[PDB]
Amino acid sequence: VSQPPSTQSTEATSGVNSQEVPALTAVETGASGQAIPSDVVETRHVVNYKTRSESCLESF
Amino acid sequence: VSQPPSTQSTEATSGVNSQEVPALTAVETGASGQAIPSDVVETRHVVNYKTRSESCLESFFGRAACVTILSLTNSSKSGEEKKHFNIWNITYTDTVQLRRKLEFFTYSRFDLEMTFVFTENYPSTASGEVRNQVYQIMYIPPGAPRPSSWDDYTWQSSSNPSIFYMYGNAPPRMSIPYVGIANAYSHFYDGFARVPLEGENTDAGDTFYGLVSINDFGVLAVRAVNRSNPHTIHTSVRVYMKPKHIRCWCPRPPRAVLYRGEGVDMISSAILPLTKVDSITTF
Amino acid sequence: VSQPPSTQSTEATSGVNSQEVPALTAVETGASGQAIPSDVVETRHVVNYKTRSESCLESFFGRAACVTILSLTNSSKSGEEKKHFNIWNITYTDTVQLRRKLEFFTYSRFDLEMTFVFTENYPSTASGEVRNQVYQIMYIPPGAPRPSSWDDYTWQSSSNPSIFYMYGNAPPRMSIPYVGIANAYSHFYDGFARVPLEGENTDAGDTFYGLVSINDFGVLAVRAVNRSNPHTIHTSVRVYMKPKHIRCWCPRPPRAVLYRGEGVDMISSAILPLTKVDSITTF
Amino acid sequence: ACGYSDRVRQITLGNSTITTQEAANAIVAYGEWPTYINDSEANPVDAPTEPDVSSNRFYTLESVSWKTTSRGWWWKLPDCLKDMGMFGQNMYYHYLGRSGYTIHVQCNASKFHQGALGVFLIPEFVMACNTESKTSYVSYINANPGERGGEFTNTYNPSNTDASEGRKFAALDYLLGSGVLAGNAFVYPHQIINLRTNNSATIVVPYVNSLVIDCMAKHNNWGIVILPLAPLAFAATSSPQVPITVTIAPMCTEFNGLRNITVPVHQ
Amino acid sequence: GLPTMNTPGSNQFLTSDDFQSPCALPNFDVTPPIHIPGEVKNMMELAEIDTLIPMNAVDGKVNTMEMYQIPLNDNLSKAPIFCLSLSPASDKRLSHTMLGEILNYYTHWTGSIRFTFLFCGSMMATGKLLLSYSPPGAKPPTNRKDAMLGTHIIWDLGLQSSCSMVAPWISNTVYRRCARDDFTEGGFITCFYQTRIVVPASTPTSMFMLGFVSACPDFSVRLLKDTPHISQSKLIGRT
Amino acid sequence: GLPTMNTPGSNQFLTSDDFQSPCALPNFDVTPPIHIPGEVKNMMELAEIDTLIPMNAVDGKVNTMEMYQIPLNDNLSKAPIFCLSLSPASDKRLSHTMLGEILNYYTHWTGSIRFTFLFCGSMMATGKLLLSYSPPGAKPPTNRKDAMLGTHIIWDLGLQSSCSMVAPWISNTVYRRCARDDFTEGGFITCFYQTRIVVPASTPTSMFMLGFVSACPDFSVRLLKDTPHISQSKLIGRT
Amino acid sequence: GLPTMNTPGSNQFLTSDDFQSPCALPNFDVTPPIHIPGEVKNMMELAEIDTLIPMNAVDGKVNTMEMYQIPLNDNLSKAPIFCLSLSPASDKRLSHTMLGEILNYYTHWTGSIRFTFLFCGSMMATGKLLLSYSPPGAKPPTNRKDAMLGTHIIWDLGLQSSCSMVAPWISNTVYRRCARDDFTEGGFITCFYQTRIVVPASTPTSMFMLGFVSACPDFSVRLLKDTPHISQSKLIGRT
Amino acid sequence: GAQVSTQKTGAHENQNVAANGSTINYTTINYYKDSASNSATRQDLSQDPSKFTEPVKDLMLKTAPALN
Amino acid sequence: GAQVSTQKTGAHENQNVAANGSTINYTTINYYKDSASNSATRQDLSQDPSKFTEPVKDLMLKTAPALN
Amino acid sequence: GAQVSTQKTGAHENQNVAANGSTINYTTINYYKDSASNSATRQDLSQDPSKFTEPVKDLMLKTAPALN
Ligand SMILES: CCCCCCCCCCCCCC(=O)O
Ligand SMILES: CCCCCCCCCCCCCC(=O)O
Ligand SMILES: *C(=O)CCCCCCCCCCCCC
Ligand SMILES: *C(=O)CCCCCCCCCCCCC
Ligand SMILES: *C(=O)CCCCCCCCCCCCC
Ligand SMILES: [Ca+2]
Ligand SMILES: [Ca+2]
Ligand SMILES: [Ca+2]
Repeated sequence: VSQPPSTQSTEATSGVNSQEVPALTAVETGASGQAIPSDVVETRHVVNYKTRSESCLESF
Repeated sequence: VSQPPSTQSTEATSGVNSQEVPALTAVETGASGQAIPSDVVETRHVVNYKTRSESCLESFFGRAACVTILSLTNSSKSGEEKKHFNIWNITYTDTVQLRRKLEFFTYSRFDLEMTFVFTENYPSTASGEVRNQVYQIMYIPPGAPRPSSWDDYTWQSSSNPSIFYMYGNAPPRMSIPYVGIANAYSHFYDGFARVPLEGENTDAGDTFYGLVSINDFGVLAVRAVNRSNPHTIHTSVRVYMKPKHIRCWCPRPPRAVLYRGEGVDMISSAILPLTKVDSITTF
Repeated sequence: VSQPPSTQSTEATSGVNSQEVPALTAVETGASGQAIPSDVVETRHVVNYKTRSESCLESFFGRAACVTILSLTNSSKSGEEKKHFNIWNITYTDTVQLRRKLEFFTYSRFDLEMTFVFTENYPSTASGEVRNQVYQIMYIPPGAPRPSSWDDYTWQSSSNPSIFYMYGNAPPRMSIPYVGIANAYSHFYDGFARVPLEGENTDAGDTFYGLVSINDFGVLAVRAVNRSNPHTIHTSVRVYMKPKHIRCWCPRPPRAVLYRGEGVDMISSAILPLTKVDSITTF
Repeated sequence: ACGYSDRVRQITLGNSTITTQEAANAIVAYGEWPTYINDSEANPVDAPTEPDVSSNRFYTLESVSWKTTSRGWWWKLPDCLKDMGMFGQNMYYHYLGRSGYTIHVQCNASKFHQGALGVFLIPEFVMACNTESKTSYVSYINANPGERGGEFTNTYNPSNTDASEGRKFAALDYLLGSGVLAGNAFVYPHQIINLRTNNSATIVVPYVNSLVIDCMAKHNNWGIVILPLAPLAFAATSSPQVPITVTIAPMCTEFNGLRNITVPVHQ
Repeated sequence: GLPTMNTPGSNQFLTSDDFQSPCALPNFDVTPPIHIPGEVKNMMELAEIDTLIPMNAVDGKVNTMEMYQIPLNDNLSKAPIFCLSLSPASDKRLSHTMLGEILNYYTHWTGSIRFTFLFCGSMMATGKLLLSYSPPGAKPPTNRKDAMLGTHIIWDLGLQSSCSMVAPWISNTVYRRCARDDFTEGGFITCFYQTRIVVPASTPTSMFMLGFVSACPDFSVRLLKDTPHISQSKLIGRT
Repeated sequence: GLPTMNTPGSNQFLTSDDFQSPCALPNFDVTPPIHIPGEVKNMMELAEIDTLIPMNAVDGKVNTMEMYQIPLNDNLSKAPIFCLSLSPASDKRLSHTMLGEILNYYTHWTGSIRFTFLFCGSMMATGKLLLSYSPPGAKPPTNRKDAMLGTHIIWDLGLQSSCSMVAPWISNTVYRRCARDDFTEGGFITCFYQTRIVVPASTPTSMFMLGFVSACPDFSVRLLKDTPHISQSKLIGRT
Repeated sequence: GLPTMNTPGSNQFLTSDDFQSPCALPNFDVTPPIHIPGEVKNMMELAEIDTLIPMNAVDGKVNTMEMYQIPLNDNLSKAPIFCLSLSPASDKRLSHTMLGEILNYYTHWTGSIRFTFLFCGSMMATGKLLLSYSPPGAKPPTNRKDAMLGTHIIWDLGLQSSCSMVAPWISNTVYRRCARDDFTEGGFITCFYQTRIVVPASTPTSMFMLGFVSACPDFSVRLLKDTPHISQSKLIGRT
Repeated sequence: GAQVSTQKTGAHENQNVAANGSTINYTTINYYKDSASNSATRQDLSQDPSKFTEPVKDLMLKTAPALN
Repeated sequence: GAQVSTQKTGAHENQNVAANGSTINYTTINYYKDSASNSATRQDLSQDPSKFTEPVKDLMLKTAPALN
Repeated sequence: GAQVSTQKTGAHENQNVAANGSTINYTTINYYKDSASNSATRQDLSQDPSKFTEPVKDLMLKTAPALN
């Protein structure tokens, strides 16, 4: 018995006022944008069970 | 090895003369009556083995009920091309038997077993020759392109799930997961598909109210894959649904009057469920 | 590994001259005669291996017997709609073979194996074309709504158990539990469906007497699911019953005369089972 | 106990308090009490807003009147509160809202009156439209009356022509305006205010839906209906009248998706 | 090829079969289930819920709320306040109660039925009724001195509004047919006045009582059948 | 798909098959079984029960109670009191006894047959009869001096009313055909007077004796066949 | 022959079945596999890649590189720099982005969407924009004082060229339909000026910014459907 | 979940003894959830002819006077 | 990977006790990768009629005054 | 030679945990000598979005200046 890998869950976060700016970047590098909810707004804790089980090339 | 739970047995009891009155209550509380034989009369001891084994939702919904009947005609005559196929909207409101049962609960959740029965016949006196028919049932989910003609590119089904039946063979059947985009299937819906804002019709909403305005499972595009023959042939395909691995919530009263449309709607024509009884004292 | 019980073997015996007389008895007691070879003549030793393995009720009732033959006609002519279907009343009295056997016992209890055989043919010279037929057998228990036309809402079978046969395929068959609402199936019934009280007809009862007046297993509503074709087609469906997992109580003599109706009733026409024999001394 | 009567009872939420010296217990819908969304059941990922006292209190709706002619009344949650103080503000400023409530129906008379109100709390209370020319034909405006709520009648006269009479519920009392005999409306959490017995009705209800949190401005989870199972009656006049008041209190309210405020169509 | 041989029933479609069918939507990541209030596991659970009986579905009263209201008054009679035949799915009046509607989806039924009545008169009105269930077999109880000879309970109107009278499952067969049948007779539930409702000065002299029916925990139903209670116009088509 | 290959018999319907068929009524809570007096496990049990033989199914006597009554009297003759051919399912007289009726549902039979007679004369009447079974092969016993040369028993009428005479299974083949056949000959059961029934003053000079037949515990029957003993008019139809 | 019995679905051809079929080319020595750069395991991997949005697919701009270029300038307005409706597979503009194209092969979708913008003005140009996602339900944000009341981020143009604004998955249903539907409303992504792009002496007074969209790691899509985005003329034949 | 059992001695079979070889074993695997669907119940050769041939109260033995 | 289970007591079956013989066992082997394809879920006779017949807050016991 | 495996959590199934009961097991027995004949390869949810969303040489972490 095993557990299929789920898509990133949302860990609860809050305010901020640091010199750490996840919002800004420089896509010139060729790297896509990385930010996620947590980086920008205050989030709640969410346990994600859903899986990209159907986007697997074999399923696609 | 295990023993299925039986319905309450009757333990022997006798007289009484206490201040304990199981007979009286106050249903105002909202609680149903609870008394049982023992509380009211002198009972004997009875070992009950019987079980509500058949009232289990899974048993109660354990049948392949017919939900709709589609028709289509493979003809070689002028305007008989649009007849060469048909598109059915997935739902259980097309009939009333299964619908009423599910309608016993506000919400439900289950897997589905589709079963199809094909029955072809000859329309007019064009009672001639036609080779054996091969049908195709293509499931077209919301958003997928729909067939224009009985044979436009759409019937490739590179992604849409399609069955291919060879008339005369066992009734094709297949299973479907609980696909609802909700945590459960909603059977009723006291709401509108969207919120009409300040500056709009004083009637806005009348178009998008009711479960029907939000629910959507796609459609079944049926057709015969054979080409048109001399003589025209008519086929009738019947869809059967059996909800399995089910569970439901919030019980509601059964549909008491005839069904009008897909919503609750009644028709002044038939809204007298009951029947006149001679007298209140007529056994 | 085990050894099936064999029928009494013969142990060797010889002469005798005692006050022990196994030969004489007094059947007035109600006890049958008991003597056996050993008691009367000089016997040899014989090891019997044979077994009444085939007289076991389960073997004796182990056959799919034909109980009835239903007819129906899928026609496109004026009054051939009521012909497009048929309703059969569940019972084994429609024939006499199986009936007589069961009739050997007062009560019985068993599971049932239904098997159906379809046979279609052409009536008149309407020997033309008709696609393949798909039939439906719907079991309509007592209380369930019955079909008005060969195609009114009832054939949805959201709860009624229905078979769907595709003529040409193996004879559809299915199993049924012991459904009796009694602890056993009653084969005879020396009573009336209800008690006629003081102020009633001096004949009351003549209508509701006999097992037939209380027994009820519902009906089989058969039909062809295809629509009407040019040429009319006639089908005959034969019902086969095999009681399995059986057990019976209280033996009774076999039906000796022809059967009239569903009850015991005889017909003055045929009530001479036996046959004249020349003389009482005619070998 | 020190005489802890099943009849006497107090209820408190926020800065509001109900009391009643003649109630008949209280019922908790389907046996479950209001709860919040658990990290394992959550859906919206933004940090929710939980108003607590500011909105989870006792809001009292405009009383109605029980007449020998009265046929029944109905309301919709959260609808019939969309204008109730702070609760409303939160309700409208957020896309998604979740809540359960404590319903308290009041109606005192005198030991000389007769009458029995069946207070039912029906989930997903969808009623038929009044026009056999269309289906599910009801305007938002009519579907969502608010503090006023609707009323039941005992007649069904659809306006297939007049399209402004079709766009409204066909509140047929003996069928709950749903097409089901009201006689079985008891398979829903309920209480009965039988005047000779009690004068209050308390029904606590938990959020109910095929989802954890939903969009309140579009959907009314519950529907409150009151039908006189026993007609009001007074020895004196043949036109007796008694007030029926409805006080609702939301509980465990939380919202997600904050933006500009929602202001629906109105007249 | 593994030597096989087809048997009867081969290829048929029995709407009550329970088989494994391939899935048209492979690897479908179902939707995470969550807890929903009031789930239900068995139809019989609902059958235990107290529903209202249309005791008085008389002309002018039928198909109207008024049918659920049983007539009661100040005067003293010796007449049945009502009469009901014990046939949960048959009787025009019972067949439509939640209990009835459910029984109507099955062929057989067993168990005890719970008849609960709620007197809705004025607090000031007193009185003693007499509810009774007389098992089948004899002259139906028209008068009190006959109903009193069977299973009964003398209900005294008082602070305790409601009062139940149970119909102890007394039958010859172990299961009763849902459809109306003489063999499976149910019996007679009637009502009378033990004394007479009495009211005082300025007190509504006439009122009602509500009658509810529900099933007891020893109740079970079997043999799933379709229900007669709903109709449907043969569906259109498209031909 | 598991590679399979159909074989002869595939799809056929043999009325004597014993296979598993799906159940149309799933989860049916059967009815609790209870103990019922006199159950039966095997048809042969019944075959051991003593039934009455229509020994005297002569013209004017056939198909009437009178046929079961064997004639006996005061006079002294040397004539067979009766003559029966041993063919349980064939003989017009035996074929209809319980033993016979049963044998008639099968093709073969083996075992010993028990012929038991009950003299019903007056207590006061004496007499000594002689019952006999002569296995096939020779001139059928017309007189006593011939029947006496085979298997026999001299029954003395007395307090013990009944008396049995057994037909020891003596056959060449191990099983005998139920239908009438010469190869499977049974033999001859006759009766005579050893002396002569004697009655005294004022005593019924003529009476009877009842003849019963049953199977012995070494008896068995095989090969289920349909019975000829019942007919049925080709059923109507509806066409 | 092992007694078997065919069941519904027998012999059908479901394009989504997953069965074992015999191999037409037995013992085929496949070609030795080698490592190839950039393999892919799941379509969702691609859905996370930052693609360009045709924000400005206005007349004269559509179907041309110019459509990917969002207009920006020196002047100070209070007007939306753009307005997009959150419907990944629906919206004419989004439906064609890598994210969109993929979503379009499925029926449902869930997750957070990442909107990343790259200001391409001159190094010398300053300015502060305001990106915002307002979940559905109210008057669409036409002005800034309304967009600012929802989820937003004040992006300051500077050395860090790009800036992302995330659309936190906020929905009522757990999955949204890919096709355009009112029930499954997405919300409104707009943009405004916090201040105003400011340039100095000899500095291009008008420029653009590129808008990209990608999916976040909590994003998933389900229910494989065919895509509308491609057509094909009914194939010829040969008849 | 299969249950093996002894077959019915055939033509050229074990001396009636049905105790010779595993070549007389047949396998059985019930496939349905409902007992009713099962094959014929196992052959039961038990029997009590006496409830019919001798249901007399006081028991009498062959060798004795039926009427004492 | 097969799972054996108890059948549903039939006609001439184990005293209701469903505890008599392996002759009441049926075998099950799921053939598909998707649960949805499986037979009806096992019969579950659990039940809590109270969430409907007695969802009252303070609990009342038969023998007592429903309204105290 | 059969190999049992876990099914794909269905409708009324194990809490997503796919760790509840053997009732979620499906059996597999390859019948052909050629692998090509086998069913779909087992669902593999592994993934490395980075070879596409971040194939940058020097690694940069969110919280830092993308361009230092
Ligand atoms: C190849 C056949 C595909 C059939 C797809 C059917 C989609 C299932 C939707 C669910 C319908 C029943 C749910 C409900 O309305 O309560
Ligand atoms: C789909 C086919 C359903 C057939 C239902 C048949 C009901 C069985 C009743 C029992 C009939 C034989 C019992 C008897 O009369 O002794
Ligand atoms: C006990 O049953 C263990 C032996 C299993 C051998 C496999 C038999 C073939 C499958 C039986 C039918 C299963 C139906 C789901
Ligand atoms: C557990 O499954 C071990 C028992 C295996 C018995 C064989 C059953 C027949 C094959 C099952 C279907 C396999 C499909 C590839
Ligand atoms: C491992 O395979 C042991 C289990 C075997 C169970 C029998 C499965 C049915 C036969 C498989 C196909 C064989 C083809 C020659
Ligand atoms: Ca996770
Ligand atoms: Ca019990
Ligand atoms: Ca022996």
